Amino acid sequence: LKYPRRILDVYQILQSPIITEAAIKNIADENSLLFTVDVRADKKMIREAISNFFGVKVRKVNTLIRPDGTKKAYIMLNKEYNASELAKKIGI
Amino acid sequence: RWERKDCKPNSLPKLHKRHVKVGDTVKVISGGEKGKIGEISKIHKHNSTVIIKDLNFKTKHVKSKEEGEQGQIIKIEAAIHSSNVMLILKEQEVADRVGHKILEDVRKVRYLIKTGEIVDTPDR
Amino acid sequence: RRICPFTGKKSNKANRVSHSNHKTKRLQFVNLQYKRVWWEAGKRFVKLRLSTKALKTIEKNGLDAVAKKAGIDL
Amino acid sequence: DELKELRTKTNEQLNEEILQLKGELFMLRLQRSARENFKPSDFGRMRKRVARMLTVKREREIEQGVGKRLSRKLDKAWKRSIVVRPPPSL
RNA sequence: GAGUUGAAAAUAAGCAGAGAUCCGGAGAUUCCCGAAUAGGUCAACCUUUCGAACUUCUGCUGAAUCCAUGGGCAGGCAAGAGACAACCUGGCGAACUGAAACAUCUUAGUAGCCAGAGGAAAAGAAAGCAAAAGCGAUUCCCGUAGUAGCGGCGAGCGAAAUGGGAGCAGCCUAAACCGUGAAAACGGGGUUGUGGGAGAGCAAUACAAGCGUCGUGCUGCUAGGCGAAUCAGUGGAGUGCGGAACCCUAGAUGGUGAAAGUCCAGUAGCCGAAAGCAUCACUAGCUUAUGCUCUGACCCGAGUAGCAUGGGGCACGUGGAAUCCCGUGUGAAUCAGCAAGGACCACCUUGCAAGGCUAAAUACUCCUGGGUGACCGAUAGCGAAGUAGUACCGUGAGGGA
RNA sequence: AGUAACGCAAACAUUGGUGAGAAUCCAAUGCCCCGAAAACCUAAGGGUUCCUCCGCAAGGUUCGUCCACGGAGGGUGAGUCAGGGCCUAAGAUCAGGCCGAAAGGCGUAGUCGAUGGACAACAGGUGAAUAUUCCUGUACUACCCCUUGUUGGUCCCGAGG
RNA sequence: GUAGAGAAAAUGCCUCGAGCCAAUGUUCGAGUACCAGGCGCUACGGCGCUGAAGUAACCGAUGCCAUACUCCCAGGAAAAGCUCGAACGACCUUCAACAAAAGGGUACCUGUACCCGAAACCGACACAGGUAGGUAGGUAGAGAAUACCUAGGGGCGCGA
Repeated sequence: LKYPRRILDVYQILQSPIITEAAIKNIADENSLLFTVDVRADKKMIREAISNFFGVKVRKVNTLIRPDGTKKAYIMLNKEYNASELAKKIGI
Repeated sequence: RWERKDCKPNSLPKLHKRHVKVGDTVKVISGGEKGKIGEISKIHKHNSTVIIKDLNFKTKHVKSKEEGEQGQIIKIEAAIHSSNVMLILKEQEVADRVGHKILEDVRKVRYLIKTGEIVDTPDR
Repeated sequence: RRICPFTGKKSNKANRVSHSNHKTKRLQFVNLQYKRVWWEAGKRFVKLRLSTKALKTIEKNGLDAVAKKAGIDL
Repeated sequence: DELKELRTKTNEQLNEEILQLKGELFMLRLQRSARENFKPSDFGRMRKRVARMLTVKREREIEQGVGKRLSRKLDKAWKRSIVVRPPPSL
């Protein structure tokens, strides 16, 4: 059997995007975009929940904790997909 | 103002049982604005107070805008207590108490205890 | 513990008295000594920690009824 | 507004509808973050309806007759394999 | 039965006279830590073969060792762990103090510490008190009584019996004997005291009472419902005052601009439960079971009682020191007996230890639901009427507004 | 009592700017100080003090337009760096085992336990707050797939290191 | 290579190998980078285009070789990773397992700000005190003392 490290309610593993101006800097400059996830999350569970719900090959998943408690995730997509054409569809 | 906040048994506020519904014609019994009829507008169950139309006059001053313009003076009603009002039928002009008649169907309706008509309004 | 499993003999809280009636505590306890007694239902020695009164039972009454009186044999 | 249809639907379409309403709830989180015009009441009855769905599913766990910890092992034995899928509203 | 999405306003959208919000009964979820329990852990995390780990129970396989034991594997809604203010029981157990010092003694078997357990616990059904008269398990209260005593006869400690009340309830088991098995057990019998039981024989049948998933019964509780009777004048406001009326099976209370029988919520009274719990009363049913005569043989709880010692505790400090329980060592008798009646002996009286279980009266408050208060009113009353065991201090125990 | 003091005797001065208000905030020019630091980075600790804007009620031993202060928002990106997914020392906990009024004491296997042993990334740029972490270049680890052979392989055990 | 119960190892015997070891070094990485300068506007805070030489020698490290040698007694951790290997023991077996050769794919949690010879840590203070470790420029000097300075950072939060 292929167990994950922790079973963590995968339709709630992502919470909200970040709409700061530096996030748009990461879109136009990095082909990346910014999500807010819960602390109980992975570079294997978030990375699977982007290539399925969105339909995009994700390059890397750079995560960090934020001292108010919640977790911040810079997800960088592949070169084949612009983050600007996939972020205006959501509302960025 | 902690001396006047709502009491909360099991996180929900204790709501009072009263005798005035919306759309009723109340009379002010004693306090202040004595002896004038009126509809009620908005209801406040925790204070047991009721705001009624076009009688209680509280001329309040409001800073209107954020640009500092026109600063309007708005004349707004306040809360008179629910024990200071009675109900009124427009056929017999007399302020009367309440009563709960159980009619032929299952429903139980209000009743002016001195006259013979029903306070209770249908679905419209 | 300083108890015998067969007969429930424990220590005795019993003061000692000098000539001028001074009393210390002197916890007084039984001679429950190490032995290794033969067992007829297995024809073999068991290693036990027996008080001497319990020794007089297992030689007088036999080890079977004493060990079933305590409840334990293995 | 009575939800009479939930005790009519079988367990597979029940569970698939749970996953669809959770996905629509995540779309309501994206539309709430996007500041597009949204209904917060739908954000209420979405999760509030998934509560109804899991009460009916858990009653169906009850009338077979199994333990609470067997429902823990069965439920967590199911939650480990949920491939994410977007809702059919496109 | 009419508005709601807590405090807590505002804003955006809802939910609702095919009955929302809310209340009550029974259920569901309950991330992570914490008995914490898959393993580790620096609690609320990490690693995961996603696991009730360990002990106990059941089942299989069954080491040194033949039977065993240990181990391993498995099952299991799976019994225990952990928490609990005070009371209760069991064990360790002081010292300051009092004696005008202090060691015997007291404080004190109190505090404290550990363990356990219930709404009560312990004890409890006479090997008992008593005195020639009598009582009939245990517990608690008043009393005897500050008496008899005990005590460097100092300081102090201090019963018990007779009497009066609360509450009452008594039952299972071993042995002698029959039957099955190598014992060990099992099934019948018997469990009592101015003695029974076993063995042998004769009679004789049903009155009364005890226990109880199960469901109809009753009241009570956890939501509630109806519920009597007035206006007007007065300096902000009237419930107060003055004038006119009424209710009362309701004049308890709280509020309402201001103090209320007639304004509201209510109250007196009458009602009301789908669901759960509790109270006693039914029920298929299990049970208790009887009387006489002969028979001193057989039995009536053994390393036990007693004794020599070392003690402890009974108010009794080793004293004439009995009763009760233990440490070492010795070590009985079965009813024609044994133990107690304050060393001990003789007679009489009383009871039958060395096997267990029991409700009530009883002690207390972390509390809960009612009713009160010659109790407080922000230096008071709980430490705490707001963030209260909070800010703050300490490494921590802890202190603390 | 409006008294001592205002926390080294490195030392500031002027011109402009901002404002209602400037010895103190900013900018420039000189002057002066540390320079095995009074420089830069990381271990510990602290916990948001870091950055933009706003404010000057309290704090700053003066003032203040400034602030490690108050309010709102943001910021900490790792296969390679440091720990864990590896290992053990001191030490701790110790299954069974011995002991002990209780609690627990001793002690073996085992398991934790870095201050050590093992293991793979450097240079330039970006940037109000991040850089061996983000971008670009060249690399290196640990597994899978793609081609040749092998029927045995993994772990425990024996040894070198 | 053998020999003994002897797979590896260890010990004993025999044989082949004159070289070996490691900092440093040349090239690629690596220049259509960086860089002095000039060229055009200032929100005058900087951006924009172009770009020369980029070598040699003397000193010389407390850094490497280097757990390299010499000397001494006071005699200098453990286990895993790694490498080699028979029997015994548990499991899986053929397109399964093992060992490589190029080429692609994949990349586990926590810490990452800021102060850290301190105004933010510890001394109740924005306290003349304390705090492990790393980098060690020039001149005069034996020197990490000292005196003055580059980089970088300040003028010590009352003044007259």
